[PDB]
Amino acid sequence: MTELETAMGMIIDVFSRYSGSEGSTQTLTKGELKVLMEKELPGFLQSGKDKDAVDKLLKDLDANGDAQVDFSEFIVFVAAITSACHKYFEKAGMTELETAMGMIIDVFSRYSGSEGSTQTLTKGELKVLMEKELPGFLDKDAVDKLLKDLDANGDAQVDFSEFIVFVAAITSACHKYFEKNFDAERDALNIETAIKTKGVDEVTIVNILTNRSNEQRQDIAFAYQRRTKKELASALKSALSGHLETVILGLLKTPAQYDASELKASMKGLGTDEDSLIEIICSRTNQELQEINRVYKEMYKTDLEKDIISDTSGDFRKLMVALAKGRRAEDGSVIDYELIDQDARDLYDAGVKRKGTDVPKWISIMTERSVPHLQKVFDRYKSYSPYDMLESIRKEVKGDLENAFLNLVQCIQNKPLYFADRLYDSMKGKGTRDKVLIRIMVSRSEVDMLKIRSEFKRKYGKSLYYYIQQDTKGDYQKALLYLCGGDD
Amino acid sequence: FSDLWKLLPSPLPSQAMDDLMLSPDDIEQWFT
Ligand SMILES: [Ca+2]
Ligand SMILES: [Ca+2]
Ligand SMILES: [Ca+2]
Ligand SMILES: [Ca+2]
Ligand SMILES: [Ca+2]
Ligand SMILES: [Ca+2]
Ligand SMILES: [Ca+2]
Ligand SMILES: [Ca+2]
Ligand SMILES: [Ca+2]
Repeated sequence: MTELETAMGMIIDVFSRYSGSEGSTQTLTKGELKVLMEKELPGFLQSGKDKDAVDKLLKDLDANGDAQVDFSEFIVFVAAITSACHKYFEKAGMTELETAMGMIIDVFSRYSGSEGSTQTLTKGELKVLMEKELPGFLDKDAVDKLLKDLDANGDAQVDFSEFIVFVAAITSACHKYFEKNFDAERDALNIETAIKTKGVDEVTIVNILTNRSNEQRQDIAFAYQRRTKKELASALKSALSGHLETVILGLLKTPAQYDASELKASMKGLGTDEDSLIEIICSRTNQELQEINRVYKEMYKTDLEKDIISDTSGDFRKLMVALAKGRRAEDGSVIDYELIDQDARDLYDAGVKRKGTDVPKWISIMTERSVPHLQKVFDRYKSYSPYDMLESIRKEVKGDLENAFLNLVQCIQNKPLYFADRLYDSMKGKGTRDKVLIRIMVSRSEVDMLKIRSEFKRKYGKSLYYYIQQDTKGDYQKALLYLCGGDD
Repeated sequence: FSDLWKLLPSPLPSQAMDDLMLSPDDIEQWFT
């Protein structure tokens, strides 16, 4: 590694070391920030002057207002300190973090030249610095574009402020690309402590439980039961309230248990919550649905299919039953062109081409064929029809059957975008559709949350993190934010 | 990092850094 590469890796490693001690590996908590400051920048925080120093520092660095310091905020802080130190050394004529900052300063000064009383890089100096310290980063004159991109004041040079801003940007890009020891007994002890603390320490409960995998939460529940002789979920049900309770109790169930309880809740009592039933049944895969069927009958002493049959009717019932069987053809990864064309033509003949609809044909095709096959089928279907599959569904059917078909085609085409749209709908208006938001954040945090976030940011222009921040507050908000995993 | 540069494709946080207003006076106070 080059000296500059080594310094960047050192800054990343410092952040990683301190961010992993509690909560998320992606941010620093206030306590983590105080520890980092004491060990890596001793004396900068003048604690002893005031014991509130870290609160002020956190407020100063917390650009997005979530009471944590992610890597973007941390790296802009490190760059500001390094630039100030460069100017201080200029005007005047060791921990790991301090070492990395000093290394960046030394690297700049080893390629820089005198200009006025400052040290700057011309284009050629910048060229050689890039080729020797960041090999592979650099068009015939890509160094000129790099110069113009960094030259903020437009004086045809790169001073240290512009350089350190560039270094911060590329270190941040490396960390985010990397984004894109566990012990159950210790977790259980700390959770019991947080539960028995007067008033309940919900912050610790969230910090731990929303930053473990489902399997690790099962381990923690077993360790808690063995330590306490009481069930973790009952203790937390007693200790918590409201939406935070909903979130935590959902996280404590296995994926299949959670989906099964949500389906039962969608059918238990008068009427039906068709939106929830449709979301779960159309979005879940073969393996997920088979596990749901087993666990559902375990938990409720009846078949999920029998509950669906009892709660629904007509073609909507037919579609839901067929989908809930969870025996769609698996991705064969061998393309059946003849069947793609025949399925497309059948879908057209059954719907837009004729008066009425051959709904059983639609159901057979869209529940039995594999997902890649059906993606190709929808593209081919367009060749026959002036309306794509979704608009065809809107023109052909209505009510719960139409809703089910629309959701199903969306999950076949782009399931992350489906969930991004559902989340946006759950938050966009007044109040929150907390049931939907919680169910999606809990059920997809470990599945495709990165892709959901990417589609959400692409379509709506701000992050899923941001919308959660605006719609929810308190420990509930912080739990949902940890389940999202990061801003953008 | 050599091969990672092709993998990435990243904005410049110049205003965020300026807003912190860290000056050599701060570093002087820190260095005692
Ligand atoms: Ca953390
Ligand atoms: Ca923050
Ligand atoms: Ca300049
Ligand atoms: Ca409390
Ligand atoms: Ca309660
Ligand atoms: Ca019912
Ligand atoms: Ca209903
Ligand atoms: Ca028709
Ligand atoms: Ca709202």
